[PDB]
Amino acid sequence: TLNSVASVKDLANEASKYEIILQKGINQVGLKQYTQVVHKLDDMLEDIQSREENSEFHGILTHLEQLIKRSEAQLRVYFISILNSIKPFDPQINITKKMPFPYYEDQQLGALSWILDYFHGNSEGSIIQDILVGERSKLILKCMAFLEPFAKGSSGMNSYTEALLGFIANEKSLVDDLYSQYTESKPHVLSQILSPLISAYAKLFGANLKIVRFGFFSFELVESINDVKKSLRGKELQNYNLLQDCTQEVRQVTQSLFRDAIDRIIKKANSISTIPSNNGVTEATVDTMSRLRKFSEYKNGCLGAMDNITRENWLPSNYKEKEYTLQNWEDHNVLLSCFISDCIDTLAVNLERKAQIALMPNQEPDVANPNSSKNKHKQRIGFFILMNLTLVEQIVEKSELNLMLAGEGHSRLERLKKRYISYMVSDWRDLTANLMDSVFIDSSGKKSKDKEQIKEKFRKFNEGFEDLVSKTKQYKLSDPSLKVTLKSEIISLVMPMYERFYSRYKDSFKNPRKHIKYTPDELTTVLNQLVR
Repeated sequence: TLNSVASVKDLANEASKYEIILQKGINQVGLKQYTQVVHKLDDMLEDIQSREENSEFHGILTHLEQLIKRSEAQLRVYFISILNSIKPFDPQINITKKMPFPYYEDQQLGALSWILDYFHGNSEGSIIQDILVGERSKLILKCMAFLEPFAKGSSGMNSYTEALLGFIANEKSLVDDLYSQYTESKPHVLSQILSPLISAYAKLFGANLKIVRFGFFSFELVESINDVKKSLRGKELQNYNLLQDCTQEVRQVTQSLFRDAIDRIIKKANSISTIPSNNGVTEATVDTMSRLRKFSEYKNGCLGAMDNITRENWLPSNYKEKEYTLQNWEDHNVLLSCFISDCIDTLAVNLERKAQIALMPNQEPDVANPNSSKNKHKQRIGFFILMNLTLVEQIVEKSELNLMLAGEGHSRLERLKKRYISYMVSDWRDLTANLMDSVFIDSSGKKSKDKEQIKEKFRKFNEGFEDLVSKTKQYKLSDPSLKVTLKSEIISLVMPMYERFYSRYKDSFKNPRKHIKYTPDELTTVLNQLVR
């Protein structure tokens, strides 16, 4: 009753009665009642120590001290037992079955909290906290152990991540459930439990990031680290430095993924020094589109990758403007479209460069220039590039690429095609220019009556016309829209001029039919047969 004035004999008797109660065990006594009895002993011990130094006094002091020690050890056993009521399990099952992870019942949470408070109340806060942390991190590590082995969208890194997100979320609920709302050590406790899990994640993450020797997997890894980082937002964490390192590293890889595609095209387009005799689709083109085709299957990744990765991050050091068809540069859609368009531009120009070197080994290539007089093979080179761009457009039209190029992209591709359509029409422009010049040079005084000089003008045109008709037959386009355009442009250039030329000089002869090989209608027939 009143410890300060009670005899050691009476206090001893009281302590003996408390030991009998405690001897029954926590469940029989009731947890709160049990800690209450230990408090009585603790307070009794304190009250009598604040008494003669004899064996009687020393005896009760030791008895109280040891009985308290044994009882508290039982509290720890009980604490650890409740924590281990949840056994390790394979998370993949819960995920597949769409069931929540196991969680302590409310009454168990109550008991856990009561014991934490008991020990925080008795200068053993760090001790019981280390036990809590130790038991939880061991359990979770065993669960994640089931996914560790197995770690598009087929990788085991996905599940491992999803599992980790559930554990991070559930440990947060646990700590919030176990302590008072503003308890200072909450973030620390959660950190100590989650950090080991993080280290384990970051290591496995580095493994895949190293196993990079196909490559688009990086997009799924970026998604992984992002999900983990956002789940850890607003949370104290000693390992956060690891995630950051992982982030900055995976970003180097995804960014290089784009720069690499460009360099890959430049290398492939220049690998084979010669051009196909039929001037058809090359493996560089086949490869380049398959690659872009795969890029388009990861719309989300590519777009996300567009954050802080300018156009100069994937283009060659001193790229040349004239070699591109580029005429908000912030959002990911415009940026990604530019990349695809830049890739197709690179393919076309590099195939052109190689073609020029192949047909004119000694000349410096002058690409993207339909008016190059130095380029004596524009018709063939134009055809060659268009045959490849034909496959390029087909693969765009049948994939996500079509939607990604929406607007700007398609217009750039049209600009690309017109350049090479222009290459094919260029030789015809020379023909008509030559004819026009011959007329001008001969029309400054009176109207010519020089029959010989006039026939010569028709003769030279006939030779130029026939030579071009012959060569044009060597290039057969497959795409109907390209053929229609080529047909329109050649006829539009040649016929109006020839009709005027023929009309201007036909009456220089008594019977034109005898000195002029083609009437406009005859010329028209030749051209129509050529264009068909």
